[PDB]
Amino acid sequence: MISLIAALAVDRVIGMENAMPWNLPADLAWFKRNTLDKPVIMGRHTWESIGRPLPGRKNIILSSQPGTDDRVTWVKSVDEAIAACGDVPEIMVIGGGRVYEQFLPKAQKLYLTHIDAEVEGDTHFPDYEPDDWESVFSEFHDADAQNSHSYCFKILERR
Amino acid sequence: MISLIAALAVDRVIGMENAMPWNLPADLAWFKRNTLDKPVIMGRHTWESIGRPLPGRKNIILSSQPGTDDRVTWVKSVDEAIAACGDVPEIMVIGGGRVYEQFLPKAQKLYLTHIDAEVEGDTHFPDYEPDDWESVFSEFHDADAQNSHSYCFKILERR
Ligand SMILES: CN(Cc1cnc2nc(N)nc(N)c2n1)c1ccc(C(=O)N[C@@H](CCC(=O)O)C(=O)O)cc1
Ligand SMILES: CN(Cc1cnc2nc(N)nc(N)c2n1)c1ccc(C(=O)N[C@@H](CCC(=O)O)C(=O)O)cc1
Ligand SMILES: [Ca+2]
Ligand SMILES: [Cl-]
Ligand SMILES: [Cl-]
Repeated sequence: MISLIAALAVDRVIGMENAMPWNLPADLAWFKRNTLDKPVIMGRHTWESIGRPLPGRKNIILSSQPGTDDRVTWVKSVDEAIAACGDVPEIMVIGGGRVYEQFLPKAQKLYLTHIDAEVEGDTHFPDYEPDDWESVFSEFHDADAQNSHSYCFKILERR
Repeated sequence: MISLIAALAVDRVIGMENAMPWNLPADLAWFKRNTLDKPVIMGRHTWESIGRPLPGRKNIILSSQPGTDDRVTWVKSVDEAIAACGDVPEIMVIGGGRVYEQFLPKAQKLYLTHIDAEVEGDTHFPDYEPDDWESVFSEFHDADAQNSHSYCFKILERR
């Protein structure tokens, strides 16, 4: 089962290359709880933004360029990223844009962090008709001393 | 001697009601570099924002209210925060606003991070007289894959 996880600003703006203008350790904890122990698919700008392999996860990099690092699996296509994963029950695709675009039609679940931030951007999360998907979980949180902005956690299941 | 270390958005903004909306790991590695093995003074609201005691430095909390944690030294005056530091060549003030205001006139050195972020803030760094300080180091950097905004590092020494 392929799942997408993403953190979206207002209008569905996503990162392109530079780090997003927010501080949300609570989203990073939600990211780790829901990816640990699973294989992760990412694109190359995602890679470098992390800057190291995620521990306790199988790191798969889908790119046309080439394997700088030995600690991660370098794949050139959709299908080879799929296979690199094995027979697991849940595959996490963690971004960026292009990567989302390519896995979504294949995807069964959406983990989304909806953040109350107005950011300028070219890239947006692919359009998904929330009518072809069921909200299974929704929880809002207010900004605080550690979290820069309000946020919403959401789980959607492809109906 | 005493030194102040601060991050400042445009117009000298140093604090919002919630977490600052930037992600600047560069700034934290500059902060640790410059504060390691020195005593740090802070106010309470900065302590609660860090979450724990900073590693490798002596933690001083400047507060009229009494202590919640055994791992740090709590002080109720500027002169007991000094005395508690001992015989160290340089004492680090770390914020927030009112702490910097009390310590300003005693400070000999400023380690400043200028961030190109336009934010409404709560608290501001005190107004200093720029003709009274000499820049002895400047370094600019653009936003990147890990840092949300451009910034510049400066050290100023009192003329
Ligand atoms: C830039 N990047 C991509 C990233 C960031 N937040 C997202 N948030 C969501 N919800 N979804 C994504 N796909 C997402 N991806 C990062 C950067 C750091 C960490 C990381 O350091 N995560 C630690 C948890 C935090 C910490 O160790 O400092 C983890 O083990 O997963 C993860 C992703
Ligand atoms: C809210 N806070 C106050 C803070 C933040 N940025 C600053 N930036 C500067 N230049 N000056 C300050 N006084 C400043 N103060 C923080 C929060 C986290 C850390 C912190 O975790 N720092 C690690 C470095 C980062 C990593 O190891 O997570 C450390 O050893 O100093 C320090 C200060
Ligand atoms: Ca100079
Ligand atoms: Cl990417
Ligand atoms: Cl404070």
